[PDB]
Amino acid sequence: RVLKVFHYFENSSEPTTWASIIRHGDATDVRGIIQKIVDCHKVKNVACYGLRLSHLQSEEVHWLHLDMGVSNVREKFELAHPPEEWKYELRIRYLPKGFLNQFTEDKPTLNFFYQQVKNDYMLEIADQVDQEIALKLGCLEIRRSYGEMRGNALEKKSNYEVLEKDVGLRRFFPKSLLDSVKAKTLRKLIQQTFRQFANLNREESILKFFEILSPVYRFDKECFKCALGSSWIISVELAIGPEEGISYLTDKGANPTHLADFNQVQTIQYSNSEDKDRKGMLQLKIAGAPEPLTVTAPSLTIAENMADLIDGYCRLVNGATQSFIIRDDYAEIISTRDYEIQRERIELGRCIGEGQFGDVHQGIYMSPENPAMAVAIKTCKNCTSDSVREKFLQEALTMRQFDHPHIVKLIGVITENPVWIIMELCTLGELRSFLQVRKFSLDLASLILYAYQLSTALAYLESKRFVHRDIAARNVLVSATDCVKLGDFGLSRYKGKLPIKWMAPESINFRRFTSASDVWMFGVCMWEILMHGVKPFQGVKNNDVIGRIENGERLPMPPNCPPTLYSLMTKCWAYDPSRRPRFTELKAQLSTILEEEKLQ
Amino acid sequence: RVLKVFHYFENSSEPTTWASIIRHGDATDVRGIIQKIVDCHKVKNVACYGLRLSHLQSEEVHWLHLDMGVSNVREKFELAHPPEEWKYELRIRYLPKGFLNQFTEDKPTLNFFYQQVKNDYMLEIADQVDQEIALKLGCLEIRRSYGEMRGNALEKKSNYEVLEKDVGLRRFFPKSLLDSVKAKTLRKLIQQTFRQFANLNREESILKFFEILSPVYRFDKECFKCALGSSWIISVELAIGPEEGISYLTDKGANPTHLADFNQVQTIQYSNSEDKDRKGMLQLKIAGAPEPLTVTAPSLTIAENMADLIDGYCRLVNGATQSFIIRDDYAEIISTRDYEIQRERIELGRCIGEGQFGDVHQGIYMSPENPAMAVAIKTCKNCTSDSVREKFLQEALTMRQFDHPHIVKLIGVITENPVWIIMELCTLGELRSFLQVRKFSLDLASLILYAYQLSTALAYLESKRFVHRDIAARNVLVSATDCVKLGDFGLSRYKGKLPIKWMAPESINFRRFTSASDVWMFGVCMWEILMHGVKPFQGVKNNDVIGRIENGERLPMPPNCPPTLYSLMTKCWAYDPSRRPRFTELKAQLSTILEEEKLQ
Repeated sequence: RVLKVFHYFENSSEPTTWASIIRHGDATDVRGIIQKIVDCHKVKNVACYGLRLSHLQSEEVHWLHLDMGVSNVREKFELAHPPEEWKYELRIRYLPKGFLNQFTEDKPTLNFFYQQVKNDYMLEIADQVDQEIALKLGCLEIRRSYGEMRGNALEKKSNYEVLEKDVGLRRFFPKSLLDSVKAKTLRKLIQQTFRQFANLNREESILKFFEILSPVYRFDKECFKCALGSSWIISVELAIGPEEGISYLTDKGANPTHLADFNQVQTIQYSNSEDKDRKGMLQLKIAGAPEPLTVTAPSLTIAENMADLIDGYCRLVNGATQSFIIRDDYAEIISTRDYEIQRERIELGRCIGEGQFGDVHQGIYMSPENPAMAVAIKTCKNCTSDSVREKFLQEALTMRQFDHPHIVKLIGVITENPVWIIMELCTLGELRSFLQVRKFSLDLASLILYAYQLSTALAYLESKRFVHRDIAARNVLVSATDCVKLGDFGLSRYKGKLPIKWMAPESINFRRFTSASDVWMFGVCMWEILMHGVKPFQGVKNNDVIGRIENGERLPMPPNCPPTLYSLMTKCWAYDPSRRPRFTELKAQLSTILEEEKLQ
Repeated sequence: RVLKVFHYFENSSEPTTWASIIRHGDATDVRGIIQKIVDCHKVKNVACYGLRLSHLQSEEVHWLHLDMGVSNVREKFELAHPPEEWKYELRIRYLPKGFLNQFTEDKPTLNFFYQQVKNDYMLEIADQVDQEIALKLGCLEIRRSYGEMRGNALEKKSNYEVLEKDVGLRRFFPKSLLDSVKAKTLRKLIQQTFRQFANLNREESILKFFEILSPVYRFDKECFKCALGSSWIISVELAIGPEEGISYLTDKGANPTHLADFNQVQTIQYSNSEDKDRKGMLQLKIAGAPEPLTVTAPSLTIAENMADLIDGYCRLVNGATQSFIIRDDYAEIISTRDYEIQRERIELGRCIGEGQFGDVHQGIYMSPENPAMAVAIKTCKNCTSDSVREKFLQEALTMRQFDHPHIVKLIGVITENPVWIIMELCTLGELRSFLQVRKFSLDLASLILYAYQLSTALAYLESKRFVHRDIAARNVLVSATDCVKLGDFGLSRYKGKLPIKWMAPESINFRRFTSASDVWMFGVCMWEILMHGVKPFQGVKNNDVIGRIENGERLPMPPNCPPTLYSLMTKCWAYDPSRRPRFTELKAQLSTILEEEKLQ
């Protein structure tokens, strides 16, 4: 049985992309796997790093016990949700007393905990923190990453051009700050802050990083809510760490009133709550008392997590090896999820048209699972107005939640100015001019398949209920001679002109837009595609269009059109907009039509 | 157990890319699987199509018996070679008497056998055939593909522009012809030949296609060699088909002297030869004789194939269902190989430099396994000289036979003028200017890894023994900040100047080129990369270079160089070219060096 886990050993992959695959037997346990993981890099620690499981799209996690079976976990939890909704995480949870000291004598673990909790910082508090503290941490971090760099290194206009045009600091500084300061102001901030820590080293700036995290966050511990009392039971926030032993707060900045110490601990055991409330009990034994301390947490999950907490501090600061929780195996290093998008992995190509929001370009992206994917990049001329920004976001988030082949697929975004788009390229481009140039060359079966694929697509829209209102051949976009993907999906309000010849009477008259007008504009779409690209009513006004529809006048058949094909088109020409049939009907009909076409 | 087979039912995929996956149980047999395959498209035939297995990189095939287990085959043959060296092939082998008639009443099978043996034609005989016959078949084929197209359709300069700039006819006409005729001459050939069959249909031009294959190839049968005689044994070429029954030739164009007919057949059985010769025996029974006809083939393989031959004609033209070879299963439609490269799937991008053979461009390719891969495209200014053409081929075929990640990988070629290249893109480009611009920004660990990857690469060269002679930083080429792939691999002879400062003394003096100079130029490569791109001996002649080496003068260390790093560089600076150590030594050393670097 093989396994994938993200680790926090350094490589050239991204600072949050330190991954490996470990192959282990059923007998292998979380404690056993960590042995391999650490022996990959010669760490001085035997019973320190724990293992955390985690849901990708949620803040729920599960620290896990040692002797458990890997496959037993993978069962017990993947049976709940897919592996795209589970994630192992190798991590510290434990720290000896002067951990700065005990693992300043352990440099790999020094950098390990460093990168780890620095990450957690950038996750939770970077966008919150003071400007000044951010600059402190950031220039100490320059000193970290650049171990042999000069102290006058960043004194140059050239270097500034580097750091802005090449590096960029979404890795390092927060969105909150960087979208709050002038370019030149930010420069001189970084200057003055780079002056002072000009010549430290790793270990030095590392312990300074911890000193600066101290006032703003007590990473020595975690913070859990609970309510204690055998008999009258009393909410507290039992935040436990090596810095105190066992204590609790009655105010924010209080020194928590002390109870006991890890060295005083003797035993652990937990079970479900006394009742059907979704909670669990956790009895303990502390050194030399007749006296059980019993915490109760909002979940048996957290009951087990605090069981692991205490047992692992026992492993940590005592020589304890067995679990205090009274309830040839050998691993060798070998759909719907969160997407992270940076800027560095991008080609800045040539102009590929002139669009609605603005000009558009193509380029590349790189990633570990699949890389070097050249794409279209939908963009805008001006990003000054937040309304256009929001619609520019809205098309993206709209097309996000779909899951389909012949839907055109965004991959994600870079949400700083100039915000860009990752549209997997509509290669041959505008189906209109495409088929205009390819008039005397193409095959009606392929036209039937164009209609078929678009049928299945807009059918899936109705199955998940979105309305486009502006479907057009110029909005149809192409991948190949055997693939045309639905494109655009944008909102624009509110005057003239409008694609009247495409539109339905209800819309043309009083802005009514439903599945009826949807089927009608799909009808004109199928039509014009099947026309070899001939538009409706050449040289005619958009004014008489409504008059001639309400006169019942309809578009003539194409030359050499198939019977069933135009039959379905006329089914879609029900003057009663309500009566025009459904997209599932379009699917089944056009399906059987192409069946008989292939039958010839 | 699932399964993949290429079928010959039509789709929008390429004419030779008609593939499907079938999922079947162990109980499923080749005869049983074909039921699903045909019921996908409503064919009128129950016991007609056979199954052929085939090696990709060889002309060996294996027609297979009905009641055999699919997985039994997949075992019995994949245990011999990988699935990249095996291939199922659903095919006709059988034809009733006036098969043109019996399957002109079966239009799906009409087009099936049509496309099948037309393919085989384009495989074997298209490059051989007469000009005129080729044009005949090709314009009948225009009529085939274009079923509703006009008869005056290709009368236009415009259409000619279409067929040359968009379609192209490697699908349809041979290399031999198309690289034998002027563009305009070929045009008018196609014109005059398109005039005459201007208005047939499928079925008509189909049977004409068969009429034109008749004089040039007897597709009614296959042709096997054997030697017959119970007692004195006599080489013949027993080519059997429904057109004759059983016969044989004594000359090329002879009417083969007849022996027996399929209706006369009674039984089959085969076994190995009488002796250790790699052959097999095949006894038969024919209607109303005391008399065994015993063929002997060069292989038991072909013994079984002719057993299947006869038993399948029995199934064909008789109502026989059981095998005459006397020796809930249900399938549902769901490294190192031959590469086919066309032109249509290509982007024609912008200029991306100015190279040795000629200018160079980037672009895209599309394929079923992986598509839309944007790449570099190495090209040439002039393809007039066949020597430059051969070297342009030689670099390609050179880099073909490797198998490695950090070797730069061609994907293949289009071997008509202008012949092009598919280099998976060296993205960030020239490592020289790259690192020149990124001087004050980069990390020595990444430089160590540059050296490491190049070490492993040229080490693999030595493991498979190729010599480059011209390794340079300008020849080093980049993918990323964590990937640099070996590039170029070209031959150019034979005056000045030369990269003398890179080269070794033996070469500079008398054109000696071995692993010694290899290690030296790798040394200068590592050096200059580690220099932050500083070249050797600025403003110095290439003349005094040899004098100063033979004076023992060496390059100074870099500023802030690591000890072990320059130590290994000086190991490579052994003035005795023989004594400069090996690339496996470079691997192990630089490995442990980066180990200790990550250790810090």
